[PDB]
Amino acid sequence: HSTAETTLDSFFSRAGLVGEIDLPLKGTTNPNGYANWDIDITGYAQMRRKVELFTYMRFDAEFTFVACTPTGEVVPQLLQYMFVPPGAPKPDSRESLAWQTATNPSVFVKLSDPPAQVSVPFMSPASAYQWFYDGYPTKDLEYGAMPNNMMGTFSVRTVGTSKSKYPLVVRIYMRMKHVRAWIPRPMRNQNYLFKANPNYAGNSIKPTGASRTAITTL
Amino acid sequence: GFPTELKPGTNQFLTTDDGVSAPILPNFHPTPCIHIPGEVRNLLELCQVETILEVNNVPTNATSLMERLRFPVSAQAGKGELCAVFRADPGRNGPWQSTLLGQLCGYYTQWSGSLEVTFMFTGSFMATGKMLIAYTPPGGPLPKDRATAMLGTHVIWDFGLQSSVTLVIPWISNTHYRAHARDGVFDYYTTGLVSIWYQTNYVVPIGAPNTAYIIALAAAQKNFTMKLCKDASDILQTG
Amino acid sequence: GFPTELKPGTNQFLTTDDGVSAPILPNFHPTPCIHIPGEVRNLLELCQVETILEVNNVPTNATSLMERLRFPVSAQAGKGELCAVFRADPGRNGPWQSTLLGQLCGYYTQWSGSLEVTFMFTGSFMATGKMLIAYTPPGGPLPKDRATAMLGTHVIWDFGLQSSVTLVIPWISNTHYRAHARDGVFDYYTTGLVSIWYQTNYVVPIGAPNTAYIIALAAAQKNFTMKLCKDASDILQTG
Amino acid sequence: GFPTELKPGTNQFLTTDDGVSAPILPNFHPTPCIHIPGEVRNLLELCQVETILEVNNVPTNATSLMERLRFPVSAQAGKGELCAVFRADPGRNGPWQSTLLGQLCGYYTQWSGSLEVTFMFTGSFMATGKMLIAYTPPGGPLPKDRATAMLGTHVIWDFGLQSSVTLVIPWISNTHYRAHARDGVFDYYTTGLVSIWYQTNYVVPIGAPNTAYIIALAAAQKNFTMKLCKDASDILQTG
Ligand code: NA
Ligand code: NA
Ligand code: NA
Repeated sequence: HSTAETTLDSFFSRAGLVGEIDLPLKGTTNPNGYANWDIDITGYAQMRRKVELFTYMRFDAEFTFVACTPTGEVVPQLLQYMFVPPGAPKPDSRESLAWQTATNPSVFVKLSDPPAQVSVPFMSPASAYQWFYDGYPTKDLEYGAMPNNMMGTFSVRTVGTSKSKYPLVVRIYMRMKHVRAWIPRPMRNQNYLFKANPNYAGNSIKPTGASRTAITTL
Repeated sequence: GFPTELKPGTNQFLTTDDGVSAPILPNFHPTPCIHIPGEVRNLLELCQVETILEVNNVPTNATSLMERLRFPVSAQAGKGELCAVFRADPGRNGPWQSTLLGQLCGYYTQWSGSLEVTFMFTGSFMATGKMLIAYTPPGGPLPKDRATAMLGTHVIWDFGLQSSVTLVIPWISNTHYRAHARDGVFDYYTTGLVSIWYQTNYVVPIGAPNTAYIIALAAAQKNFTMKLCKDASDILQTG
Repeated sequence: GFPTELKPGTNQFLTTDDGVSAPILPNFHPTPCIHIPGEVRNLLELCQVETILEVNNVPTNATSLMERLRFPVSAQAGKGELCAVFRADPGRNGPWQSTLLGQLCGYYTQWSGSLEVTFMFTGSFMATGKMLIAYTPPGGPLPKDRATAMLGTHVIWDFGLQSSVTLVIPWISNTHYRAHARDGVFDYYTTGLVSIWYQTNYVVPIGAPNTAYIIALAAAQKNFTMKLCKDASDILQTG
Repeated sequence: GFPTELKPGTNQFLTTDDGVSAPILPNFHPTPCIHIPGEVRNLLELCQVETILEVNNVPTNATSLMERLRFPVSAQAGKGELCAVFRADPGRNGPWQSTLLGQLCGYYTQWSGSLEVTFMFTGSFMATGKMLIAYTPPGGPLPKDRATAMLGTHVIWDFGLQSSVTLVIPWISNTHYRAHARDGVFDYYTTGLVSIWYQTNYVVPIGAPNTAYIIALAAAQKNFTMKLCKDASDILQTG
């Protein structure tokens, strides 16, 4: 008789893996002991199609940082997770004064301490985030870009002046909370090609679902 | 201080724990919400909205995809012929896959309730005739002929008199658990069948087309529900 | 003891957590506060206080810096000439940088409200004439001439009749987000423009100077607000 | 924060701690319970239900196992002969092992209360005679003969008059602790004895069988109880 599992909050609950920061010792990848992850809810594969069932959405997010080495080993390392809110300058070096700017909330935590966790509010200057924007921000390459959807950035790094003794990995999990949505729309039925637009492979336009031999044979 | 004992579970991170965490920007005041028309609060609202049922899920040719949205009835057909047939299986592969209802069932594991399918005849105004739409409950097998189909639950639809007609699937329940290959699914078995038969031949006067199409719309009834969230999709965000 | 489970976030140090901590000197009794005149409780108070707007932010020569605080009007100019022009952009580089309002916007990320600019004519008492001060809303482009400027929002200012006049910028909003180079800023676009034109020529009798200066004062209105603290400055404590 | 001191026991996992733990599926709503007939709420209910007492726990031959469910009385026997005998020891090896009561005692360590044993004569209707059923309290030894057995607690049962008769074991208590070999058990000693004697000979007319069987049913009374759960069994789930 109950219907709680079909509420928007239920449909969008749970903490999913949205980001993975690699901090290798030797390597081509993130060579400066730091990394800048712009917040992307699309990080969880499955999310894009789900949020896109609606046109406008509003919500908060709880971020959880699970860090360890690539073998899942736990080591005595101090880390810094800095949230640089939209409009703020991200660090460009392991020695950027941004890491020290007070207005960028930072959490300092040990890899041994349990996962760090914080809450990020609805950041948009608009009344709601919107996955679709039929327009251009004051043929073009700016079509469909709603910028007022920036949630901020998380700058990760080991603490200290000298490189860390250990190879690390920080997994970022995000739980959406206090969800509200408007204007439902048809559910994506063609594979995605680009993060920013609805472009679809015009050669490979597949039917929404499975087919059969004849309409009279089950 | 105050005496405490940490209990098992201490320090764990459960992806589904819905606790509370420290606010990053305590002084920040989010822009206020205004009123936006069309808020949805429960997916079941969408489930109750009729969408096109691709009963004719046959052509795959890219330029013929639009044909899946409608099946035909024609003069050529003789009284009694089976026109089309499909099962009431929202969550499984097939025609319902085109319906928003079928798509949403894909985000859940179990479900049940009544369904509704509306058939819209889009032939000429001058065209007339009768079709027999029949529902064969689960277990029951597709009727050998019109005659026997008539003995069961059915509707004689005169598209001369009314242009639309709605059939009600009394009940479907995707609850029986299965463990086939090595992958455990929660499948129906409650496949009731909807069969459409020509009761009369398609009648038309000179100047009217000899082929018309029927569009099928479907949705779940108000007593419909879904359980166990299950994120699954082939369409995922790209690299 | 009492059953407890430590939750994620345990042991973390969040620079913005405003919890409570153990007092170092529990018995110390801080000298009491007395009444000091002029307490400020909200920066917005300062934002509403008029300060000089360096409309004439042109000379950089150290000994001419004081000239930026005032722009001139002269006999030489002919009726209709454009006198000066500036945009209503408190937070961006330019004239507002001299205003305390502009400086405070620098400690925030977003803001909006009405503004106010007061123009003070400081020429001779014997001098007379008319200036047309015009506001062109955002999007609108600087008026080709006085004539067209007159078609919009404007004030005919007779510095013969009144020595000061105040213009109201109805609304500015630095909210639209941008992501240019690789540095994401939250810029205006809501640059309304204030253009000042000579309506009449500068009239003066024998013995009165042929050049006078106007001082511009500006401030935000009461409906003004700011969001998202952002510490930023080129002027920092030295080594 | 709030001052706390972790106490010993912190972080331990006690298999019998009945605390509360985080729910894996917080939104899941379990299908509702409906009414099923026959709910049991306390094992003692089952303990009070009579089951067959294998007084005749002698034959082991697979095809004779059913014979343990009943003992005989026959013409051949002479007045006074001892028919059968058994002790009131629900939890120990022997006849009670067949009873559901005995089996349940096996899941506990201590117990006490009154018992009840009903004897059902299943011979011919035409058969008649008298049996003396006697209870010898704990300590007391099996009576030398019918005569002395009669001096104690007893019932003269005329299976000519009534087909069933019930004896009540006033009290058994498996509480006295023992430490024999090196394995410490909690055994009876409260073995009261039930002896059945032929009071008269088995009387029958021509055409009636000369052997009849008695079925013994037993159960605990309402004042029965059990303590200290003890999981033990030879029958365990296989590899
Ligand atoms: Na928490
Ligand atoms: Na503290
Ligand atoms: Na304790």
